[PDB]
Amino acid sequence: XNLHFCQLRCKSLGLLGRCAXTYCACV
Amino acid sequence: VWKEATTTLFCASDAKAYDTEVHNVWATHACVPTDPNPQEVKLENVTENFNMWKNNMVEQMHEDIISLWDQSLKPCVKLTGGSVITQACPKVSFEPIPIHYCAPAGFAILKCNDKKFNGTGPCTNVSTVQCTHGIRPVVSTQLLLNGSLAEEEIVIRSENFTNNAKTIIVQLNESVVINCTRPNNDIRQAHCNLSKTQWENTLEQIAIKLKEQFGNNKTIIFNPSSGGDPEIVTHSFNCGGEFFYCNSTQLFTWNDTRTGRNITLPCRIKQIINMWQEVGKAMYAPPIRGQIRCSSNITGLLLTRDGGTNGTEIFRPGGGDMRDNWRSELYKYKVVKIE
Amino acid sequence: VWKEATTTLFCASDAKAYDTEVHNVWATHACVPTDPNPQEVKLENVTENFNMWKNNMVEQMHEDIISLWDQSLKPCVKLTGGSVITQACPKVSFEPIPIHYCAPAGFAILKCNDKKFNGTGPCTNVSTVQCTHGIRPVVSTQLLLNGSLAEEEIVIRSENFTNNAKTIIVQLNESVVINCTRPNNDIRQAHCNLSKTQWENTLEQIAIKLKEQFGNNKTIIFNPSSGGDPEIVTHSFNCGGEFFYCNSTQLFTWNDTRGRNITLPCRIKQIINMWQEVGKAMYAPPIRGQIRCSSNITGLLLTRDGGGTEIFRPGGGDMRDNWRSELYKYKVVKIE
Ligand SMILES: *[C@@H]1O[C@H](CO)[C@@H](O)[C@H](O)[C@H]1NC(C)=O
Ligand SMILES: *[C@@H]1O[C@H](CO)[C@@H](O)[C@H](O)[C@H]1NC(C)=O
Ligand SMILES: *[C@@H]1O[C@H](CO)[C@@H](O)[C@H](O)[C@H]1NC(C)=O
Ligand SMILES: *[C@@H]1O[C@H](CO)[C@@H](O)[C@H](O)[C@H]1NC(C)=O
Ligand SMILES: *[C@@H]1O[C@H](CO)[C@@H](O)[C@H](O)[C@H]1NC(C)=O
Ligand SMILES: *[C@@H]1O[C@H](CO)[C@@H](O)[C@H](O)[C@H]1NC(C)=O
Ligand SMILES: *[C@@H]1O[C@H](CO)[C@@H](O)[C@H](O)[C@H]1NC(C)=O
Ligand SMILES: *[C@@H]1O[C@H](CO)[C@@H](O)[C@H](O)[C@H]1NC(C)=O
Ligand SMILES: *[C@@H]1O[C@H](CO)[C@@H](O)[C@H](O)[C@H]1NC(C)=O
Ligand SMILES: *[C@@H]1O[C@H](CO)[C@@H](O)[C@H](O)[C@H]1NC(C)=O
Ligand SMILES: *[C@@H]1O[C@H](CO)[C@@H](O)[C@H](O)[C@H]1NC(C)=O
Ligand SMILES: *[C@@H]1O[C@H](CO)[C@@H](O)[C@H](O)[C@H]1NC(C)=O
Ligand SMILES: *[C@@H]1O[C@H](CO)[C@@H](O)[C@H](O)[C@H]1NC(C)=O
Ligand SMILES: *[C@@H]1O[C@H](CO)[C@@H](O)[C@H](O)[C@H]1NC(C)=O
Ligand SMILES: *[C@@H]1O[C@H](CO)[C@@H](O)[C@H](O)[C@H]1NC(C)=O
Ligand SMILES: *[C@@H]1O[C@H](CO)[C@@H](O)[C@H](O)[C@H]1NC(C)=O
Ligand SMILES: *[C@@H]1O[C@H](CO)[C@@H](O)[C@H](O)[C@H]1NC(C)=O
Ligand SMILES: *[C@@H]1O[C@H](CO)[C@@H](O)[C@H](O)[C@H]1NC(C)=O
Repeated sequence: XNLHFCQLRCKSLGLLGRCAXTYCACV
Repeated sequence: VWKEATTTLFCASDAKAYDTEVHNVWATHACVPTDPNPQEVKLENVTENFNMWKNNMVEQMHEDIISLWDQSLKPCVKLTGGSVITQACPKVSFEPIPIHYCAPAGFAILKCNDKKFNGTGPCTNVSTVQCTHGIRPVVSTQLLLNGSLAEEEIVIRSENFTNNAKTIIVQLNESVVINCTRPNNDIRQAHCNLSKTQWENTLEQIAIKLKEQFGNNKTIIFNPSSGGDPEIVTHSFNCGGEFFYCNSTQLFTWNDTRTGRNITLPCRIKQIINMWQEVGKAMYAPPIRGQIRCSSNITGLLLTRDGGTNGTEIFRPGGGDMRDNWRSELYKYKVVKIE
Repeated sequence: VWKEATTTLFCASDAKAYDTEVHNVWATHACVPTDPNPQEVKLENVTENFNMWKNNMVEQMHEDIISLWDQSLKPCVKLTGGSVITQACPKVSFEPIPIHYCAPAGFAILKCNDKKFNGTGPCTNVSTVQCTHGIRPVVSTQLLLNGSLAEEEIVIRSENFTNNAKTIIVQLNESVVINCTRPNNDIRQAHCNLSKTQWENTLEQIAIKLKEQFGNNKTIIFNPSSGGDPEIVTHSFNCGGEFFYCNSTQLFTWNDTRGRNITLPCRIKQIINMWQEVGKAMYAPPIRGQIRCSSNITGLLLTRDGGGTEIFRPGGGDMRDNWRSELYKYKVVKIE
C-alpha cells in the first residue's frame, strides 16, 4: 505494498516510503 | 542461437508421501521425484549472456512458493483490500525441503559456471542441466538462510550499484550458523544466538567487497533499517511454523575501527503479519508449546545503500521482495528454447 | 545524479477549441497550450545513459492516444472478450496534430543530442527541455508517417539486432511523399501513389545500413509480410476518419540487382482489428467525396527472418514502437 499508506507512515518518520515487494520500506 | 523463452517449468524433490510436513505435502502433489539420472553437458566454445535481474525462472518459483504457503499455512483471519476472510487455522509442521526446477521437452536450462559471475553479461563457461540444484524456498528478510555459498570469495551483486534504490544481494563464501529458539515453557519471547567473531569477520569481509565496488577511499558503515514494516525492520523468518521477528540492530551496527562470545538477538513470535504473498495482513493462532528451535546457515544478505558525498557509504539490511531470495540461488540459470 | 522516474506527464498542443477535428477536441480538454517560452539547457560535461526500449514516456503516450481514439472514433459495434457493445458511430473529422509531452515540477526531460545515437547507452551531448518536440500521433503499420527525420543519414535501431524477434525501427533522413486517395464518386476502392525512383533509392540506402549492421558479406533482400492480420500484412492507417489497408508488396519486394510512380491498391475497411486492445470493431461505410491524405514517409518498421542472405519484411503492430520512433531521444528524471 500500500504505497500511499507507506508514504504516509514513512513521511511521519521524516523519510520517504517505497515498496519492498508487498512491504513498506522507509528510506 | 537458442533464445531465452518462458515455459512451463516443473519441480522435482525428495518429498515423501508419508511426511505431513507442508513442503513435503505440497511437493508430493506438485513435483516429481528428484532426477534419478542428472546430466550436465558442457557447451564448448559457447559464450552466453545472462541477466539474473530479468529471469522468468524467478517469477515461476515465486508463484510456486506463494501457492505452497497459501495451501499450507492458513491464517485464522486475512484482510486484503478492506475485505475480511476467516477460516480454520490449524498449526502445521514446517521445514523447507530442496526443490529443483526442470525444463520440459523443447527447452533447456543453461547454467553459468564462471567463478564470481556478477549475474549479467557474458558467461564463457556454460553448461546445460536438466534441473537446477536443490533450492530450499526459505522466506525471510535481511539474511538469506540455508542457501548456496560462493565458491572462492564473497560476491556482491546488484542490478545497478550506482542506483541506491537497487538491492544488493550478498553471497557469502563461509556460512555463519544462527540458532533461534523459543524456549520450552512469555510464549512469544524468543532469541537467536550466533558467533560474534564470525559475524564481525563477515561484516569486515563484506565491507572490503563494498569498497572494491564503491571506491577505496570510501569508509563503509552498516546501520540498522531506516524503518517500515516490522517484517523488514527485523530479520523475519518462519521457524517451526511460527513467525519470528528478530531484532537485528546488533548485526548491522558496524564501522571499521572496532566483549562476549555470542551475539544474542531478541526475537518475538508474532500472530499478526503483513503478508509477503500479496498486499494484506493475516492473523495466525498463538504459538505451539514446547521448544521451538531452528539452526540455520546464514549464507547471504540483502542490503540497501543510502543515496547521496561525503566519502562515506552506509548500508542497511533490506529484503522484502522474495524474488531476490529466489534470485540469490537462480542467478546462474536461464531457460532457452531449443530451436 | 537525477534518477529516471515515472511521473504525471502533461501534453501541450496548438489545438483550437473552435476546431471540431477530433485530435483538436481531445487536446482542448487534455492538453495545455504549446510552451510559449521554450528553454533548452545544455548540460555541460554530463554523460547520461538512455534506453529507448524501456521508457515510460512511451507507455504514457500510448495510453493518451488510446484515450483520444476511444473518445473520438466510436465504432457501431465492438467485440472484446466475447462481449459486444453497440453505440452511435458518427463519422468524424480526423487529422492528427502535433502533441508535446512536458515534465511537471520536480522532474526534467533529458534529451540526447548525439548524432546517430543508437537509442541505448551513454549520451555525451545532453540537454534538458521543458517539453518534447511536437509529435503527431499517427497510428499506422509498416511505414511511419509524418514523423521527424534523421539529421545526417539513415539510422536503424533495434533492442537487439541479433534477435530476429525484435523490431527494427528505421529513421529516414529524406522523406518520401505518399499520396493516398479514395476518389470522389466502389466506395471502398482506394490507392496510394509515390515516386518509384525515390522509393528504390530509399530501399538501397536502408540496405546499406542493414549491411553495416549484419555484415558486408550479407546480401540484403526485402520481401513482403509473411502474413497475419490484414492490419500488419498491409500498410494500414487512418485517412480522413477512414481505415485504409494498402497492399505494400511493391514497396517490399527488392534485391540489389535490377513506370515513374508506384501505385498501391488500397481498400477502406469497416471491420478492423483494434490496436488499442485485443478485439474487433465495425465502423460505418465511407463518407462520400474525395478522401485524400498526402504524407511524408519518414520511417519504417521492419523484421528480419534470421536462420549469406538476410531477408527483411515490413512490420509494426505494437504502436509503442511508433511512439518510440519519436521519443527515443528523451527520458524523464526526478530532480533530486
Ligand atoms: C567450467 O566449469 C566447470 C564447472 O564448474 C568446471 O568443472 C570446469 O573446469 C570449468 N572449465 C574451465 C576451463 O574453467
Ligand atoms: C549448512 O552448512 C553445513 C556446512 O557448514 C552443511 O553441512 C549443511 O548441510 C548446511 N545446511 C543447510 C540446511 O543448507
Ligand atoms: C572465502 O574467501 C576468502 C577470501 O577472502 C578465503 O580466504 C577463505 O578461505 C574462503 N573460505 C573458505 C572456507 O575457504
Ligand atoms: C557484470 O559484469 C560485466 C562485465 O562482464 C559488466 O559489464 C557489468 O556492468 C556487470 N554488472 C553490473 C551490475 O555491474
Ligand atoms: C544506474 O543507475 C544510475 C542512477 O539512477 C543511472 O544514472 C545509470 O544510468 C544507471 N546505469 C544503467 C546502466 O542503467
Ligand atoms: C548452535 O547450535 C549448535 C548445535 O545445534 C552448536 O554446536 C553451536 O555452538 C550453536 N551456536 C550458538 C551460537 O549457539
Ligand atoms: C532493537 O534493539 C535495540 C537495542 O540494540 C533497541 O534500541 C531497539 O528499540 C530495538 N527495536 C525494537 C523495535 O524494539
Ligand atoms: C564506531 O564504532 C564504535 C563501536 O563499534 C562506536 O562506539 C562509535 O560510535 C562509532 N563511531 C563512528 C564515527 O563510526
Ligand atoms: C535451515 O535448515 C535446517 C536444516 O534443515 C533447518 O533445521 C532450519 O529450520 C532451516 N531454517 C529455516 C529458516 O528454514
Ligand atoms: C550538442 O548538441 C547541440 C544540439 O544539437 C548542438 O547545438 C551542439 O553544437 C552540440 N555540442 C557539441 C560540442 O557538439
Ligand atoms: C548501441 O550503442 C551502445 C553504446 O555505443 C552499445 O553498447 C550497443 O551494443 C549498441 N547496439 C545496440 C544497443 O543495439
Ligand atoms: C513533410 O516534409 C516537408 C519537407 O519535405 C515539410 O515541409 C512538411 O511540413 C512535412 N509534413 C509533415 C506533416 O510533417
Ligand atoms: C541523407 O543521407 C545521405 C547519406 O548520408 C546524404 O548523402 C544526403 O545528403 C542526406 N540527405 C539530407 C536531406 O540530409
Ligand atoms: C540478443 O539476442 C540474442 C538472440 O536471442 C541473444 O543470444 C543475446 O543474448 C541477446 N543480447 C543481449 C545483450 O541481450
Ligand atoms: C503528391 O501530391 C503532391 C501535391 O499534393 C504532388 O506535388 C506530388 O507530385 C504527388 N506525388 C505523387 C507520387 O502523386
Ligand atoms: C561472413 O563472411 C565470410 C566470407 O564469406 C564467411 O566465411 C563467414 O562464414 C561469414 N560469417 C557469418 C557469421 O555469416
Ligand atoms: C497484393 O498485391 C499482389 C500483387 O502485387 C497480389 O499478388 C496479392 O494478392 C495482393 N494481396 C492481397 C491480399 O490482395
Ligand atoms: C500527414 O500530415 C498531413 C499534413 O497535416 C496530412 O494531410 C496527412 O493526412 C497526414 N497523414 C496521416 C496518415 O495522418
